[PDB]
Amino acid sequence: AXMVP
Amino acid sequence: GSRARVYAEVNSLRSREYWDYEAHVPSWGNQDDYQLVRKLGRGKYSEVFEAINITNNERVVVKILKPVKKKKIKREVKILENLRGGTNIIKLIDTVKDPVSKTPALVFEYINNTDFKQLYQILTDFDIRFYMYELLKALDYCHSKGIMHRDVKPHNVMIDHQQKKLRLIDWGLAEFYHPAQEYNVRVASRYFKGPELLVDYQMYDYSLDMWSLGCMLASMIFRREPFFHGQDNYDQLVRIAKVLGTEELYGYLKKYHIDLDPHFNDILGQHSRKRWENFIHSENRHLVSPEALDLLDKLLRYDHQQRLTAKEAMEHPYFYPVVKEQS
Ligand SMILES: O=C(O)c1cccnc1
Ligand SMILES: [Cl-]
Repeated sequence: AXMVP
Repeated sequence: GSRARVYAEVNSLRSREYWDYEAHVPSWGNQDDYQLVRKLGRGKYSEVFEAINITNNERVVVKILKPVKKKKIKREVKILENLRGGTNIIKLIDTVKDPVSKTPALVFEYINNTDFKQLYQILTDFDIRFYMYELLKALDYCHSKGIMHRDVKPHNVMIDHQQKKLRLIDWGLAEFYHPAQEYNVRVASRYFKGPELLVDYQMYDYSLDMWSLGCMLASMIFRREPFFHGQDNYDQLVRIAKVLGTEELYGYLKKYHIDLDPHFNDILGQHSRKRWENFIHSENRHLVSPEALDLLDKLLRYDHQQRLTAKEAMEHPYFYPVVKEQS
């Protein structure tokens, strides 16, 4: 979550 | 009618582009520079997270702008860009968008703040002077830039009490001041709403923020947070009238020809103005001085035009110990 996850 | 006593023409003397936020075209960064770490407790509709800036390993705050209509996204972004660099104003680092959902997000510097409910109970006299002075710097700055914050309250004043850093945050309600414009009165938290908002007077200005600041000063020096603790917006005005008195309230309404909601006729009653010294008691005495009361009396006035400006407040004797140490 932006950059994974 | 009514006009700001200071900074009235700031926006008129700038370019249309400065204040015409509906025309602002945000510039989107790379959402992938940021990795969310934890959700922060900011309120019932907020989506705010601590995140890592993977490019410099910096901790940042990400605010996902979901509940808002697009014009208010542009307003907040443009205001933060206009205030970039300002004293004690939270620093906007980036504006990014999810590529798929298109949800925008604002990226801010991270402040290691102390929760106000725990902080305010340990402040000393000098600490209150210091942080109020720092907050005034932020308000003088934004007002000088033609902007009213409109949501000054403890939750929006982040204090890192170890580094003695203060930031005024959450510019989502802020607006540009234009002479003679009528503004939405549904701004501010109930306890920090100025009388102008409670009686539906729309031609307000930067002085709204000075009411809110006075409410914070009173709450700090008297150890009574919030100071005016109403149960709804109508009772909020009653709580104020029980301190400031009703005669000055009716005088204010008469002077500005204010249309008074008739349900106030039933509830306001008749109240004398109380002297500020009467709110001193054994557990706040070490925070209260005659200079503090003299300042407070010049901030918590019904008549928004008679309140001190941020700069006038900074010149008050209450702040002499702070100014002297900043030398
Ligand atoms: O809403 C903001 O401006 C905000 C919220 C938390 C931390 N920093 C800024
Ligand atoms: Cl109260």
